[PDB]
Amino acid sequence: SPVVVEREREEFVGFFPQIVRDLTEDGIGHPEVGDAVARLKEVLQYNAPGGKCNRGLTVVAAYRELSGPGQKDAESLRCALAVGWCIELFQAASLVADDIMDQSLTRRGQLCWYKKEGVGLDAINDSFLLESSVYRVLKKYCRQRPYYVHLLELFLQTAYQTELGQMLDLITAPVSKVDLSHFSEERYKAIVKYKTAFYSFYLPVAAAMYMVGIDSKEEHENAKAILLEMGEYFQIQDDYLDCFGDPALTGKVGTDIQDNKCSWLVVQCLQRVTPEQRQLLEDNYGRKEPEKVAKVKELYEAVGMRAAFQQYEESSYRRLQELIEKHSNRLPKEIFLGLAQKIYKRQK
Amino acid sequence: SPVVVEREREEFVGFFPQIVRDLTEDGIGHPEVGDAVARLKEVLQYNAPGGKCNRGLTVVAAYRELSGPGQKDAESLRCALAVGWCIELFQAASLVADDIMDQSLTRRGQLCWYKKEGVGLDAINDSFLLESSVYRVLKKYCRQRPYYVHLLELFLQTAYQTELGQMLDLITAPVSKVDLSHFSEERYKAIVKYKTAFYSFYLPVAAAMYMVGIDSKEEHENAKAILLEMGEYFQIQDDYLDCFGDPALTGKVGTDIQDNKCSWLVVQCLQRVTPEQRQLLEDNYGRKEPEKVAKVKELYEAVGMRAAFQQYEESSYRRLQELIEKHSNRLPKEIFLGLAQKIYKRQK
Ligand SMILES: CC(C)=CCC/C(C)=C/CC/C(C)=C/COP(=O)(O)OP(=O)(O)O
Ligand SMILES: CC(C)=CCC/C(C)=C/CC/C(C)=C/COP(=O)(O)OP(=O)(O)O
Ligand SMILES: [Mg+2]
Ligand SMILES: [Mg+2]
Repeated sequence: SPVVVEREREEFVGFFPQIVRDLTEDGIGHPEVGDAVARLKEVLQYNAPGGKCNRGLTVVAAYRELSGPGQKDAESLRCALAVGWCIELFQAASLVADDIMDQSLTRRGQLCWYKKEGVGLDAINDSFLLESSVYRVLKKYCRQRPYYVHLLELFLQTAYQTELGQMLDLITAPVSKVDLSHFSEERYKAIVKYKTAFYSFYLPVAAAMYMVGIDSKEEHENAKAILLEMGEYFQIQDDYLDCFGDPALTGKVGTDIQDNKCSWLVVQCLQRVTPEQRQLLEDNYGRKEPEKVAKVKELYEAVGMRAAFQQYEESSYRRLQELIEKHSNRLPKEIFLGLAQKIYKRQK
Repeated sequence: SPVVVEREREEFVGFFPQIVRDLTEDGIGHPEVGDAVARLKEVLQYNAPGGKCNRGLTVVAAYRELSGPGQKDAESLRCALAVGWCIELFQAASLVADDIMDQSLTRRGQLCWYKKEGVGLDAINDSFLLESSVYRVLKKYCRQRPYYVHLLELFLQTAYQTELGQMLDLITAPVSKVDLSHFSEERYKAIVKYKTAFYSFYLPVAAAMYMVGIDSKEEHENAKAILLEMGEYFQIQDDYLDCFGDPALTGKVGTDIQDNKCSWLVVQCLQRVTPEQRQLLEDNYGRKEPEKVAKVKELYEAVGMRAAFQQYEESSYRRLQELIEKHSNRLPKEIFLGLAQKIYKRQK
């Protein structure tokens, strides 16, 4: 709704300070670690809040769709919130990290934490502590709940798989030999599956599943099934709406290619190509010069992107629905729909 | 003994490959993450093995002293081993990290992992995955044991506190204002308590305690009591044997001061000092120039270090014993002795 969802949207946001107090109130003052926990705070305040929170919100949306009238107590609802910021923290850590390794300058509207003078490389540790923050919250809010371990285990599992995906990227994207060789569809989409899909779609719906009880192994499998497509499309999509479309564009409007970024666009490009363009774009890609950058677009355009994007997004919402009605016996479809209704939209 | 201990010393070492197989055998081949897990291996092989392992060994020593004839099965002994490498991994992660932030060149005899061309900043992620490796092993070997959570929780707790200590260092030691201001005893020793003491002395004996059952809160407290002194002295000591003594010196023989390293030596120095030396050493410290470096020694010498070192190490082994016989009702003293018998030795 253009009503309830926004409210939840605000409950969650109203919850920060709390987690923030949670995280350090006691720390601020320890005649030993005091300085430390006080930095922690700002590392926390500068970094975590700032996205749309839609990841974290997701948990709360699902727990809502999943619990029963017994399990709607204030007390339950809080955790649902807690376990939410936990995903919102997980991602901070990560993206604080990514920033350093990618030597970026800007994030979510402001300057990278590593960039703040005084800070620099120390961010490596600040990242590590954001990571901790996550298991410091779950411990506080869930430690006495049948699903504690299931949660400890989920988060911990997911960081590994994501750490792998990231780790994949790094290798795949390097300007030593720049290369458009090892930009394989199968590779791209493995980068996708692992660096964003798990922590972005699975971890929260799944975390909702364990808190109401559904700890069935092949029920998690029936989730992973559906959601991973959605995480794939979603990223593919986020890939198009970066160069191929603009009107009212949210997230961050502007663009890349300057960054040798492995992106559906290119991948697609590189196989509707011939030795002529193949060098055209393999030449002026990954480089930030208005002719080039603005020129590689041309080639994409020269090959016809919004087509495959179309025969893409056309195929998915199809594939998706099916996947639901083969994977949705035991879990309210309202869930995968909700995600749908706010994830599949596109721009020509 | 100049016998059994070395054998354990070798059982443990013989255990690596295994953990190594554990960690990746299945991974090496996944037609998605394969490249990733294959790098993982070498990140693993280059980094983890190489110390003396005395940290990890400690666990096994304690479990041995602690279990009963029922709990000496091969199967139990293995975990004891497993949970050992887990500390050996925890520290890799860490020190891979420290290397980058400190811009060092060399480690445990070889060149830093970040330094290997091709690698560089990617190490930030390699560190993160070494971290994971730790919860990937405990899950494999303990997941079905009453103390699983107690262990998950111990490791996780300890990284936080250590991450804080590290985080303390960073702040305390910076050459913007270089400073010998915020080199406070109380600060130093807080850096000690938190960046090395917990993961070096508490985490393994404690982990031994939870695996035999002693999960008594004020029994952990009776451990933390004793061991933390030992971790303090131990580091203080490691501090003296770096500049003040040399014959047959183990770990790494050579030295520092080049590194504005906060070290008992200095701290001590800086309060048996006057405005004259105070600038002498506050001048030529943290700097690598044979006059200086070799000159600040002089001042230490000019103030008389091996004295306090003496009235130090003299006071401790005292304080220590007491702490044992006030903290050792429920836990075999043979344990804190063993650590003693191989931690307190000194060099004039
Ligand atoms: C759990 C954990 C702490 C893992 C450590 C490894 C790490 C730094 C992973 C990055 C995850 C991620 C979403 C990166 C951003 O992608 P991107 O390269 O596309 O950069 P972008 O957001 O600027 O587009
Ligand atoms: C658990 C975890 C992954 C924490 C991340 C934070 C981090 C990098 C901590 C460093 C711990 C440590 C023993 C550093 C070495 O000390 P040192 O500066 O004295 O350097 P040195 O060994 O060369 O003497
Ligand atoms: Mg980046
Ligand atoms: Mg270092």
